[PDB]
Amino acid sequence: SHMTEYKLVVVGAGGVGKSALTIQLIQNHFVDEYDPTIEDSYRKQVVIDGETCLLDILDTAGSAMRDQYMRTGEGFLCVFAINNTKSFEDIHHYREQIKRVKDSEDVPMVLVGNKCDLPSRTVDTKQAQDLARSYGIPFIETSAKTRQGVDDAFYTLVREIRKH
Amino acid sequence: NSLEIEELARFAVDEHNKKENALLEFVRVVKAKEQHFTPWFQRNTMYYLTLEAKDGGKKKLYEAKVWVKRIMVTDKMRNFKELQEFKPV
Ligand SMILES: Nc1nc2c(ncn2[C@@H]2O[C@H](COP(=O)(O)OP(=O)(O)O)[C@@H](O)[C@H]2O)c(=O)[nH]1
Ligand SMILES: [Mg+2]
Repeated sequence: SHMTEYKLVVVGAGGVGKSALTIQLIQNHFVDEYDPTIEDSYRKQVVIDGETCLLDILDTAGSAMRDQYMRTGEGFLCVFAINNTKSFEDIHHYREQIKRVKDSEDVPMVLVGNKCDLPSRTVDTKQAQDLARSYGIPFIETSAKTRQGVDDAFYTLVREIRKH
Repeated sequence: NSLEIEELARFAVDEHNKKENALLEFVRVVKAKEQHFTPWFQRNTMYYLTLEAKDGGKKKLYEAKVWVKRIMVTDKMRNFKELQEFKPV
């Protein structure tokens, strides 16, 4: 059987929910305490638009190490938390860094606003949607807690990698 | 590998003596569990060691957590070990 493998990297400031999103996707439950400095990679077999895909997903915590992660990565999930302004401010830095390392103006990415289950919100949909627009990438809101948008964020990133 | 584990337990006691101002004397490993992590270009392991050491002459039980990171930089393996925690049972 034909399969296509994709190399995906999850990046964002500490505490935005990188570990939680990945483990939701992989394990179908919310991990509210996962070591904040541990990195791991995961493999999930999934059908996206009829293609049998192997997603090799790296959960970063963040170096030469980090540079390697970015050369190897094909698509990047840029995560902030909707109740943290500075996590949203940091996004430029991550995107700039990836563009620096890979040395390309077009790098598959998706902007993710996580924790959208929460009644507090510091960042507006429109602010995020404007940023995504300026970079020409898609924006999904998600909750690692309730699984809202989780599948969609990863699938959307795969679609982005295909586009290139 | 019982050697490897024993060497890491000795390392844990040593690092506890140096960084937590103690003078425990390693006796033996009582049990070990091992958790593995493979971020890209790494083979990392957290060890959970239960060990026996003498505190002012008296045998007591301790739980040590030791982190071993092994990373391929260029085409060369770089190895790193670090005591994470050490506490009495
Ligand atoms: N309510 C809610 N909490 C979340 C969500 N994602 C992560 N968290 C919590 O926020 C903290 C950070 O999660 P973690 O995945 O460790 O963040 P990381 O540092 O980016 O890997 C943890 O206590 C999580 O339980 C979410 O979507 N909703
Ligand atoms: Mg994490």
